[PDB]
Parts: sequence; C-alpha cells; structure tokens
Amino acid sequence: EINLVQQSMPNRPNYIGFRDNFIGLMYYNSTGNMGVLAGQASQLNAVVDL
Amino acid sequence: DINFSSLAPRHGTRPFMGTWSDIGTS
Amino acid sequence: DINFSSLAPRHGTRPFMGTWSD
Amino acid sequence: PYLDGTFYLNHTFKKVSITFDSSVSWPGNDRLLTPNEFEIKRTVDGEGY
Amino acid sequence: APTHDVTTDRSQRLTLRFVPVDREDNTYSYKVRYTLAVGDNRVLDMASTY
Amino acid sequence: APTHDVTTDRSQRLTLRFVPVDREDNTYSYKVRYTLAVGDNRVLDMASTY
Amino acid sequence: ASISFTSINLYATFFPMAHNTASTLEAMLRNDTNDQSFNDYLSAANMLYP
Repeated sequence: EINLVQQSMPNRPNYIGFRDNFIGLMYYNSTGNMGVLAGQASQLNAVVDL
Repeated sequence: DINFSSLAPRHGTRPFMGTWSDIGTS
Repeated sequence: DINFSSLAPRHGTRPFMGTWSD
Repeated sequence: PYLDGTFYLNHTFKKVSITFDSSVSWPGNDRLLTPNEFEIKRTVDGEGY
Repeated sequence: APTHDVTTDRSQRLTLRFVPVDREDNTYSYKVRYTLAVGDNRVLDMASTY
Repeated sequence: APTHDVTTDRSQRLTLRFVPVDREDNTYSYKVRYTLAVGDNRVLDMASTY
Repeated sequence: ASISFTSINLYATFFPMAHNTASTLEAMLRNDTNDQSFNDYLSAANMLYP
C-alpha cells in the first residue's frame, strides 16, 4: 500500500559517439605504435613521431 | 601568428586570350 | 680469464678498402 | 648493499627514461620496441612485449 | 671503441615484429606464413629469430 | 578548357582501394599494413587518402 | 588436456650496422666464392627397424 507512493525521475542524458575529428582513434606521438611510411625496398621509415 | 606561412609559390596566373588555357612548363 | 669492457677491435670497417668518388 | 654489493631490490624498477635537455630521448631514434623509455617490466601486456 | 662505419640507427629498430599474412587453424596443425623483409643496407642473422 | 596535356585518355582509375597485406588484432590495438603503390605517370596526393 | 594458439609472432633482431658497411658486405656475399655453407651436427641417415 505504501509502494503506491513512489517517485520517478528520468535517467541523466548520456550521449556517446566518436570524437571531433576521430581524435584518439589512431596513435600519434606514441612509442611502439608509430606509423610507417617507407620505401618498399629501402624499408627505412620516413616518419618519426616525437 | 600560430604557424601558417607554409604557402604557395608567389606567382601570378598565366596570361591568355579568351580567359583560360594550359601552357605547362613553357 | 676474459671479462667485460675489454672486447676491443680498434680497427674500423670500410673506408680503408679503397673507394673513389664520381 | 652499498659496500658489500649485496643488492636484492632490483626487481622493483618498472621504468627508467633518459632524456637530455628535455627534448632528446637517449635510447631514441628508434631502437627499442617502445623507443623513448626503457621498461624493466610490463604488467598488462597485449603486444607480447 | 671503433667509430665511423660501425653503427648507424637512423630511424631503424633493432627488433621488428612480423605478424602472419596467412593462417590456418586445422585440428592437428597451425600454419602461419610471414613476409620476412630485410631492408636495403641491413643484414639479418636467422639465429636471432624466434 | 585546355584540350590536351591535362588528362590521360588511357584506362586509369581515379580511386583505388588497397586491401591490407598483413593485419593483426591485439587486445587494445589493431595493426594494419598496406602496400601503397603509385604507378608510373600517376601522381598521388596524401591529402586524398583516408 | 588441450592446447590452442592465439597469435604466433616472429621477432627478428637486426644489428644496426652502418649503411656503407652493410652494403659492402652485401656485395661480398652476393658472389659464389662467398656462398655460405652449413652442416648438421649429426649428419646421418636414420632408420628404424622393428
């Protein structure tokens, strides 16, 4: 009879979705997760990320 | 500013008769 | 017997073996 | 251990990072798998390091 | 220590991982193919492969 | 419009899709390699890659 | 008892040899008077007879 009296409020709005320009969806400026652009024969990386 | 002088050759457009064409390396 | 910090070659590798430029 | 060389507490290190002038990383220029920091030990792995 | 022409590590890792390019997962065998690439100006010893 | 020496009449694609040559999924990273080839007499801009 | 594999990698450890030195050694070992040779420590024909 006392659980007739109850109150309710909606849950907090929470919006989820990928970041502004896909921020953090690729490793930049990282150790051991550096990108590569290189020759195919040379094999020496021409990208250095600090 | 924050860094942006990374701009084109400071050419002007090539001269023509009838507004447009292509001359390449000429 | 042998141990570390004593593994000395002295000599280099390549520019002694004659090369001359274009 | 200072004088007798009786070290026993070397397994507590988990990284060391060496920089010169705070803009050069000494084992840097690509050498190690993670180039800019030594890692004595890694807990939580995923690259099979 | 010798210097000149004994070591240069201009943006080249001492260890390269190579992930499979083909895989097979049969009951009694697992096959993995790799493309092992040795770049220009590098010599690889196959006694340090595992 | 310029009538010559601005477009090829040869069969050439304006779009190319490079499939991975190797990929491996880790536990929180995904590694994808490609072989990006630029043919003779084709110039590529890296602005237009994604 | 069971076993299953997830991910088999290949790790190859390259010496960071100087580039000129590296390609001096390439020239030498791309010659047929400098062709490498190996042998088994147990060089044998192995036969099981019942």
